[PDB]
Amino acid sequence: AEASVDIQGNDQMQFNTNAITVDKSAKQFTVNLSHPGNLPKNVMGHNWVLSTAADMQGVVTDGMASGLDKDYLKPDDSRVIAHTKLIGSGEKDSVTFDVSKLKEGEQYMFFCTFPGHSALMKGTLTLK
Amino acid sequence: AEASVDIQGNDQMQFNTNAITVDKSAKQFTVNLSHPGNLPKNVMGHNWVLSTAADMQGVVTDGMASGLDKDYLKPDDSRVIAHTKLIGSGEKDSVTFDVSKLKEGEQYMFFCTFPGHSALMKGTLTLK
Amino acid sequence: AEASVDIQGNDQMQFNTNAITVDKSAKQFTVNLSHPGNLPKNVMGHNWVLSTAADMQGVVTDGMASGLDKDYLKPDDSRVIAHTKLIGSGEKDSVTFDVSKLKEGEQYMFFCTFPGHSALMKGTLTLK
Amino acid sequence: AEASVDIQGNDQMQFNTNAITVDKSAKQFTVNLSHPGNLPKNVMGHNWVLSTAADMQGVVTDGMASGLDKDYLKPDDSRVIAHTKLIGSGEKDSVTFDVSKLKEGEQYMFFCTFPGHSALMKGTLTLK
Ligand SMILES: [Cu+2]
Ligand SMILES: [Cu+2]
Ligand SMILES: [Cu+2]
Ligand SMILES: [Cu+2]
Repeated sequence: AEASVDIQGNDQMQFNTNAITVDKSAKQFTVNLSHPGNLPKNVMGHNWVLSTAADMQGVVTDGMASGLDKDYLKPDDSRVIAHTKLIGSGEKDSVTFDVSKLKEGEQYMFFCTFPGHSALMKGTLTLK
Repeated sequence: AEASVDIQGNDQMQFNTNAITVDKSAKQFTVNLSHPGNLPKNVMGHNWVLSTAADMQGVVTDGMASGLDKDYLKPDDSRVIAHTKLIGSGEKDSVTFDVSKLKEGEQYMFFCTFPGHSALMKGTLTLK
Repeated sequence: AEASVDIQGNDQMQFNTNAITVDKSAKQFTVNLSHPGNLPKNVMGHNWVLSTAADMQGVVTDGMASGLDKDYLKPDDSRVIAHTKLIGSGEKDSVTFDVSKLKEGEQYMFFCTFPGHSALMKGTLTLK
Repeated sequence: AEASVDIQGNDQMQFNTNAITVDKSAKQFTVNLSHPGNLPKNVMGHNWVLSTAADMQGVVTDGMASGLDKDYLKPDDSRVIAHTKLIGSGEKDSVTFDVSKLKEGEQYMFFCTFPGHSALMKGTLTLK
């Protein structure tokens, strides 16, 4: 809805989009994430994490180390621009963020930090 | 909102959905396929092919063996319940099939037959 | 090695190999599975499963529906030609099966049935 | 990579190896990429491209917007430490890099930039 988008993480380990362009005019941007399917959080949990394309591997990696308990994300990870919780099947979480925290000319990526998921579960937040 | 789905196949080789539910009640079923992106058909084509889950492997094998001149589908392959055209980026196609050609208690699956694709571009279809 | 093969399923969802060649003169064939890395089975579980290339999807679809508790393998699944248990990191398992269960010019796929992994974890098995 | 390392990208979109060990003593490294299979560059093209785990994504995203006519590689990408060209089956390319261009305690990776192959096709490389 102009300054929001709905993302679904599934039992097949996929997002439903790999591109999001956030609009200039928008003051804050929300991400509504849902997890259709039947698998719990501990085998197939998906979060939505945003960062510059250069900080991605560092966040996935520190996330990988942090554990299920840390939502598979390093607490107060300064490279994490915005993010939801790690939810299992049928659950939902949303994150709304300040747009002036993004700048034009920079490539961002969203990705899930559950182990190995970023493999297939990521996009460019097409602002790049 | 009921007996037709809109799906899309992208440039990162993913369908926007990996699972279609067909309410038995609907009598004809329609699928509108669009190719978001910029990659031409010879590079990243997307079709939407439906067979039983048992015939999928073979549709694919033979689909490959049929080159682009045949849209990566074997001519009048009896295994194909329905299918669209292989569409390059920025185009679309639609296909309507009779839902009576589906029997409860059987795994159906949609996949793209463009070489290499079936691995990510696929999902279930089920009468419900 | 002699009519037995060494393979891994690591933490990045990968097999080292994507093709096993079996000899018509090997009476039985043994596949030794080890999972290097630090992830526990619930997150990065790996089994090595064998079936024909046509039964792969149903074998995968059904095994996912089986649950961790059943190792993501539909028990008594007559479509499986051989399999290990699903192991976490630093665990091991091996399977030895009679080579007469294979027929010349039939195609064998080996894959992992852990939710999400088979698109990444699969390869070819062929009788020489 | 390695005195030389011989790698294969096939039509199943796979590299016959997910890990390189470049001997700190060997002064220039060679990687020989070949392509078993019968698929053309336009459909199943392969390049081996090396960078840091860190830059992996921006090169990937930037390689994709460059086209195969460019071999899906952004020219003068300072980040690519070395790369082959994109090749079709029945081809072999090679590349030799200066090994002082890598350091110890720096995460490196290889991947092919053909659209949607980076998720499958990738492995770490590490100075021994
Ligand atoms: Cu996930
Ligand atoms: Cu396709
Ligand atoms: Cu696995
Ligand atoms: Cu490739």
